[PDB]
Amino acid sequence: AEAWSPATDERLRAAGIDAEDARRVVVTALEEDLRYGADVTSDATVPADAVTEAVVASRQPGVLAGLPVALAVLDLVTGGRFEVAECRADGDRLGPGDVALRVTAATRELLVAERTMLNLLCHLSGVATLTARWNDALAGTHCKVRDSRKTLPGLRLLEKYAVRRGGGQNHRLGLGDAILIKDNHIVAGGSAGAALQAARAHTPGLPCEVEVTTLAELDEVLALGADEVMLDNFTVEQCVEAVRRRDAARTRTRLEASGGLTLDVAAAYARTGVDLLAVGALTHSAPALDLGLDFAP
Amino acid sequence: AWSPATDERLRAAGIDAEDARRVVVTALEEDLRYGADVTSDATVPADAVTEAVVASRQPGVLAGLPVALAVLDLVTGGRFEVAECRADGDRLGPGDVALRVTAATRELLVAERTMLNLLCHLSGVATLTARWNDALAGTHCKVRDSRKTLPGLRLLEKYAVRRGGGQNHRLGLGDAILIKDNHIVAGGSAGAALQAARAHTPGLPCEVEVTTLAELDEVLALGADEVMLDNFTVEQCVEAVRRRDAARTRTRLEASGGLTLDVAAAYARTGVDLLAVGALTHSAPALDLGLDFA
Ligand SMILES: O=C(O)c1cccnc1
Ligand SMILES: O=C(O)c1cccnc1
Ligand SMILES: [Cl-]
Ligand SMILES: [Cl-]
Ligand SMILES: [Cl-]
Ligand SMILES: [Cl-]
Ligand SMILES: [Cl-]
Repeated sequence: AEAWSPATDERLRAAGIDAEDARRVVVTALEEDLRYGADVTSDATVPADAVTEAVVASRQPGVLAGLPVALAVLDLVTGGRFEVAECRADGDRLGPGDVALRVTAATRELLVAERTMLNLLCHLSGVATLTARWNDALAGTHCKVRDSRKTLPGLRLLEKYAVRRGGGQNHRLGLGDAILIKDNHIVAGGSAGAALQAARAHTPGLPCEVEVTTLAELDEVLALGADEVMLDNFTVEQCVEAVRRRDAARTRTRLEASGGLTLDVAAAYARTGVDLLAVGALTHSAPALDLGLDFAP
Repeated sequence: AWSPATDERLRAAGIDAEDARRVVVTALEEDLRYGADVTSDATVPADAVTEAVVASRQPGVLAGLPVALAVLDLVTGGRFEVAECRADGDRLGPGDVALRVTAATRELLVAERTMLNLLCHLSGVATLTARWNDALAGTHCKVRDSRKTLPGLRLLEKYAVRRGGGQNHRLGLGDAILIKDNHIVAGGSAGAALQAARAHTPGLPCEVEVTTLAELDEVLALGADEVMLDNFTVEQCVEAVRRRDAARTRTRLEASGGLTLDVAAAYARTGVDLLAVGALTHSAPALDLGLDFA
């Protein structure tokens, strides 16, 4: 059914969801489910007549994300013919049994939207839930957790959204909106400093970060007064040493740790005094949150 | 569009090329909508050319290699050359080289994150399916996936389930009948729903999903073609298998409902025929693979 109402767009923008990218994910998702034909089960067992109330509820505890996008799915499928009794907001915690949403619509259109709505909800909520677990291992300290570009193909802007709902911070969104000098770059550049100066000269407008793999390279970029340094696969002892040299430099470089991080060692790392943790697992190994859709009897 | 040799390698693997194009193109647009690769354009010579290796830091099953190459084909307009490759479904160990390519250095640095996000997710899915298959070894029980896939990735994820030694369930709402709890709520009774579905399209096999041992007996009485056990315990599966063997029918039993790997080997020894596991596709940890230069 084409595209959705302007009301849905205002709801998506109000949430900080890129509405154009959300349309592309939603329409793609429904095509995967409907390209083999109409819902053969529902059309045989459910009158084209019925309307039900339906409850989206969690079977386990975590953080909710994706509710405006799931309602966009339903808006598209029902052509706006639905009504909402109750909803939670993305960011809210849910225990088992809690109701994220209660809606009423045509029973057949609910059966068509269900799996698409829940796949989004369960994945985005899984990302927000894991992000919150990391952010909680960082209480007591001033450390913050960040995502990366290790997102799933097609879902980057929505996974970034879900990390924010979990209390995390986004890193850059693509290759052209920020400079991040990695190892392949420092190879061809000759040193880390040459690469840092090359990027600053070539694109002085952009934010800039350099990823280092040794304390020596860390010394180069500190001398050049790098705004931000990423410590690739440092042990907790090495981070303490990195933080000492940073504190003794003329420039206050923000330090981010990346590579070799797990939820347990997270508090040990945060304790060294690094400012940021960059965790790929937030968006590429986030277990889904178990949410389900039930019809009112 | 990519070279037609790439279309052929995809068809030879069992991958839908149209859908793989949409995934690859969409994934590239995500990384490139903000501008060219500023970092590489500042630090990497435009004429540079390099050999790169994809290798796994972890053991698992490889899947997605024909798609990763399609990404490289697109980004390079065909100007690359493969020296070595494993096949999807091969077991990798720490250090194993899945692929060795030569291409323009800047084109490898643009492609690599899209290539690896595909490779690591699909191999993650294939690796987890293989673990389920190991826990089911010594049984006639097989593992199946579901429609709990990540949006846009269904066909590629179903492919990686097959590469990991598992079976595909139906692909969408229209290719098979599956009578769920909400069809029963919206429709009185589980046996009534089964009979309605049989009436409507007699040649289509009806799988019906039950939540109690009572419901099980009622559809077993109607000679149910195939039955899905929703959230039965291991001990209720054993009872269900007994009631099925006692009933006169050759009804196939499939268990599903929160199945986790640590109880997988137990569930396989109740005598059910299939386990439908959503975790294969919605909770598969990514397999750690990297792209390293010469
Ligand atoms: O954008 C990236 O490449 C990135 C961000 C955080 C950590 N590692 C990589
Ligand atoms: O295709 C489905 O809807 C399905 C298949 C198995 C288990 N759960 C859902
Ligand atoms: Cl925000
Ligand atoms: Cl469903
Ligand atoms: Cl700077
Ligand atoms: Cl196959
Ligand atoms: Cl990268």
